[PDB]
Amino acid sequence: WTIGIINRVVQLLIISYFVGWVFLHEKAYQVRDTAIESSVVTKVKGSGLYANRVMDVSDYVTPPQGTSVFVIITKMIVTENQMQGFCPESEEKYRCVSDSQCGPERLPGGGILTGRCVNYSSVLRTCEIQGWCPTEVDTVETPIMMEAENFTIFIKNSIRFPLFNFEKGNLLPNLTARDMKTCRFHPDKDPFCPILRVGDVVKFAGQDFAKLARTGGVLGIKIGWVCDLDKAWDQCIPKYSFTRLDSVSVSPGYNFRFAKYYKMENGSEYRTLLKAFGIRFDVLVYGNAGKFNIIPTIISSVAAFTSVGVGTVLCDIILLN
Amino acid sequence: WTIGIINRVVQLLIISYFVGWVFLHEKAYQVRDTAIESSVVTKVKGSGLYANRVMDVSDYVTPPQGTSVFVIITKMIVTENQMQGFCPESEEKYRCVSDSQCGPERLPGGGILTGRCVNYSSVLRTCEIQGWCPTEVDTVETPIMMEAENFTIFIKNSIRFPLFNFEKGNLLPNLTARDMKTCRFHPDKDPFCPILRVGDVVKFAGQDFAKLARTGGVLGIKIGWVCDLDKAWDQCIPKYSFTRLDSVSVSPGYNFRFAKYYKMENGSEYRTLLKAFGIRFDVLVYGNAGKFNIIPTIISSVAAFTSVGVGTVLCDIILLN
Amino acid sequence: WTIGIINRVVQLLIISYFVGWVFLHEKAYQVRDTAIESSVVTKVKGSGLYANRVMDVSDYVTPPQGTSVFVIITKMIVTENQMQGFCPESEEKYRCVSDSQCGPERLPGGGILTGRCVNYSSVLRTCEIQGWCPTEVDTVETPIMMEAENFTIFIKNSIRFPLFNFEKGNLLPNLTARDMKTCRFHPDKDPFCPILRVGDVVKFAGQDFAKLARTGGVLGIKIGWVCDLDKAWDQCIPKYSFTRLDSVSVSPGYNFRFAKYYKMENGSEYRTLLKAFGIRFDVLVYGNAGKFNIIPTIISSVAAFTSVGVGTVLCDIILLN
Ligand SMILES: *[C@@H]1O[C@H](CO)[C@@H](O)[C@H](O)[C@H]1NC(C)=O
Ligand SMILES: *[C@@H]1O[C@H](CO)[C@@H](O)[C@H](O)[C@H]1NC(C)=O
Ligand SMILES: *[C@@H]1O[C@H](CO)[C@@H](O)[C@H](O)[C@H]1NC(C)=O
Ligand SMILES: *[C@@H]1O[C@H](CO)[C@@H](O)[C@H](O)[C@H]1NC(C)=O
Ligand SMILES: *[C@@H]1O[C@H](CO)[C@@H](O)[C@H](O)[C@H]1NC(C)=O
Ligand SMILES: *[C@@H]1O[C@H](CO)[C@@H](O)[C@H](O)[C@H]1NC(C)=O
Ligand SMILES: *[C@@H]1O[C@H](CO)[C@@H](O)[C@H](O)[C@H]1NC(C)=O
Ligand SMILES: *[C@@H]1O[C@H](CO)[C@@H](O)[C@H](O)[C@H]1NC(C)=O
Ligand SMILES: *[C@@H]1O[C@H](CO)[C@@H](O)[C@H](O)[C@H]1NC(C)=O
Ligand SMILES: [Mg+2]
Ligand SMILES: [Mg+2]
Ligand SMILES: [Mg+2]
Ligand code: NA
Repeated sequence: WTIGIINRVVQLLIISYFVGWVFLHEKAYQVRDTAIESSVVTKVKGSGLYANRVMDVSDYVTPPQGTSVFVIITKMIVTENQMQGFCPESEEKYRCVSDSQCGPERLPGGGILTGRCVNYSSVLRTCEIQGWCPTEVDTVETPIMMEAENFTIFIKNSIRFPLFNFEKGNLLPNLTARDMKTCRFHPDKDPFCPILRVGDVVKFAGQDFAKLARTGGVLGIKIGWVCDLDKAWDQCIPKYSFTRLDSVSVSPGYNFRFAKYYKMENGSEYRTLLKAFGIRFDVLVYGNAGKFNIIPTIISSVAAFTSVGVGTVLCDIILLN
Repeated sequence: WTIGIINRVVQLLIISYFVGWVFLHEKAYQVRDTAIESSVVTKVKGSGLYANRVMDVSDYVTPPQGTSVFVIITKMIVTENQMQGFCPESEEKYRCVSDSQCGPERLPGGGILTGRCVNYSSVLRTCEIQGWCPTEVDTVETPIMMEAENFTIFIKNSIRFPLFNFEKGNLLPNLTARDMKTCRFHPDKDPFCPILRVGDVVKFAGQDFAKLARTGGVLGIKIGWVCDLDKAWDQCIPKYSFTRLDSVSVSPGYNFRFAKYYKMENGSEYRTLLKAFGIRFDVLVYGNAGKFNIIPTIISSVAAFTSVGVGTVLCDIILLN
Repeated sequence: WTIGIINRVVQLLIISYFVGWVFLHEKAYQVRDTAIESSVVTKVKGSGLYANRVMDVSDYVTPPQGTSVFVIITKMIVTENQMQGFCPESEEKYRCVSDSQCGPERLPGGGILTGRCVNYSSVLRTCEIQGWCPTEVDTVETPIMMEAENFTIFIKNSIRFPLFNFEKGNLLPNLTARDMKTCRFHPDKDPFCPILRVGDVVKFAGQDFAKLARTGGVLGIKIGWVCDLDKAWDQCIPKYSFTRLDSVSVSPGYNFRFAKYYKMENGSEYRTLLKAFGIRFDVLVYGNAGKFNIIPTIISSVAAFTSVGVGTVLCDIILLN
């Protein structure tokens, strides 16, 4: 009967179209390179006021070289002119009543205890320690540098998909509405401008610059290079997204200590101890490109051939019911 | 004959079970994301004694920002109050008998030779050089900071599988036996506590803190995120492993030089030159997640269908022999 | 007819050979790990002359720890003995005629403007600013450190393919023609020596050390670990390639600012502001290993079986035409 091949032809038309669109949708004919090879060069610009001092890029950006992880210091605590010696720790956790509870068995991971119980102040009595004196008082409140909200982060990114040796940069003058020197990234108006406003990044990440600058934090500028290397070079394009990575028992925020080391004409040494709070920026470059390949195209082919060949049989069985 | 289909049915039962368990074992129905996207924030805590000085996190940890690669300095060599000028190098490799073997052709990659053969000491005669004087004597023996064994490394890690957009952190309060503030990672008792004892990491890596602190070294804290994103969020879990990466013609260990730069009231410049030996820690985050996908499930399906269809034929041929 | 099976046997011989060589060529029987896990330790050696000063590794290499991204400073601009205060900016872009165009609305991202229009010099009138005074004059010409061309970069690299747990290092004494201590990487004579001459790297990247040292730049030392883990351990070998990553509206080159902070006996603070130009080196380790697997071998098998089975039918149809 001729209707049998019009039923079979329809079987193949319909079934083969479902299978066809699915495999064509997932790019099953493409080999994929998910090991992007990226280089990130960052540049911060701006000047702020902290206390009655002005902070420039040499003062608040650390490290200075422009790596993929850098910190913009927004608030700090200074303990000036420390010197090696003996003094009573100011932390309440070091409370003592007598030298019998200032032995090495107490607070093993903390500072070096001399073994004497001394009077830090008239209201507290703490174990004495050997180290930089006086000790740090990290329980005071200090201001934050508000001008940092208007600083700009410039991200030059040069990536390469090695499986295909397809290397490209994220400086694209034609994709940007305004000139490179004056543009400013906006997810909608200018999504390819490499210059980001610090406050903007804080908003795209859903964060309040006040609380964030107060407690410090870790934000991620995510650069995604999802590319179809079957298409034009023009089509491999970076997409920027933003997220807070520290999120959240542990106290949120981000801070670290470093000192400025000075030496007296006498030769004695003394430092300024600095506890820094800021916003660490991690440039996270993901990417995966897909190029047509004979092997995945043959495997996907064989897969779709056999699957339709069985679907037509099963559909014949379902119809005859 | 009915036995022919009981032989064929057994063929399909047995053969299909082998193929089935194999493919089900390798998760052949799963697409895999092997391009994890991780952020690492580290925090070191502790205080040590070196010579008659106390070292805190601002003194022995470098860099300070808490990156994925940091160094805990255990032994150092100081050459204090250097100043630009001329002086005889102390390295024996620079031995000379006359100014005729102190020309630019000699030791091309070394320091800047003035061209004079001078008497460093009464027992050695070396080429004179222009640079920081006096020169460094890196052949002496110095102590090591033993308290560093009791320092703790706290690793906060926030990763994301971008192919699935599955982001998670390694701070898991319910997986830890004791509180976050006081726990301490143990591969068996508390394998999810993010706080590591430096000495412990040295042991998990099979290293002696004495020799390691003496020569310096490079250890790896490996965080592995092997996950089945078909299962619950609760099941994606990090696993910590440890290894020594410098291992091993070349002299083992790890050291680097940096200076503390001071300026005299006169305006002249002088530095303290420091050769630092310590333990560099590299946090190496690997991860790959697997999620069910239609394409790999169809390809694996077609693969198992055809393979059993041939195995039953071959087994029929083997039986009739 | 017997010729029908000699035509079919030839069909299978020919068709099966094409398919066979193709699949065998692409290692379709291999699972692939493209998430290499690498550790990089670098060491720079050399001494240069800048002005009438000598720069050693502690002076021009930053950071000092030997990370995968480091900088060799070739030219710098010093602005010595700055101090907080008020002074007229030297940038022409800050030209003013009256204090009415020195308000906060002008150059929002720049320095902190006091609101006064002052005379920087007799030929220029600029807005006054609060900050480090005097201001920087980054339009002068300064020398470059030429000895940096003869510096050597030593790269120790320790990688691991985690899917197979195959870890190896790039220190291979038998693959190098000369001893480790004295060899020098050459793409042809000694392509496994880990010691690179800075000038050499500049040439492999197609760059002129003069212009590059003048403007600074970003070069990549690419380490590739393409390996067949079916073969001997001896066969997994690193291959070094080189490229300039900054390439290229934006001014090329690479520079960053950092200060040396001094304090007077009076207690007042003053710094030396340094704009550094150099060559940043990014060690980029790519790698992917292939090991035989049952699943990819079965899938590729099924793929080739079905494809030949159809090719013989299509070829029969083409012949009978
Ligand atoms: C580490 O701390 C314990 C106390 O918890 C102490 O007994 C031990 O001596 C310390 N280790 C070193 C090397 O000082
Ligand atoms: C950049 O603009 C020019 C025209 O000004 C255009 O020809 C060029 O193709 C653009 N860049 C790309 C990748 O197309
Ligand atoms: C050096 O002088 C200062 C006072 O200027 C003094 O406090 C310090 O103890 C002296 N150093 C020594 C080792 O005496
Ligand atoms: C590099 O060293 C060689 C000696 O090995 C010397 O002749 C040459 O001038 C040096 N290059 C520079 C740029 O100084
Ligand atoms: C953490 O503990 C709470 C109960 O205290 C539990 O409900 C929660 O599910 C735990 N975390 C996870 C991922 O289950
Ligand atoms: C500055 O003074 C010191 C002694 O305090 C002296 O050694 C040095 O040479 C002087 N600098 C100059 C340029 O004379
Ligand atoms: C940012 O700059 C604008 C001028 O462009 C200014 O009005 C605004 O106050 C600045 N923001 C902060 C937080 O100072
Ligand atoms: C290094 O050289 C020795 C012989 O001196 C040789 O036996 C060894 O196999 C070489 N290394 C490798 C990976 O073969
Ligand atoms: C400290 O002394 C210097 C001169 O040596 C002077 O210029 C400076 O203004 C003084 N500091 C203060 C707060 O007066
Ligand atoms: Mg404290
Ligand atoms: Mg020496
Ligand atoms: Mg300027
Ligand atoms: Na298949």
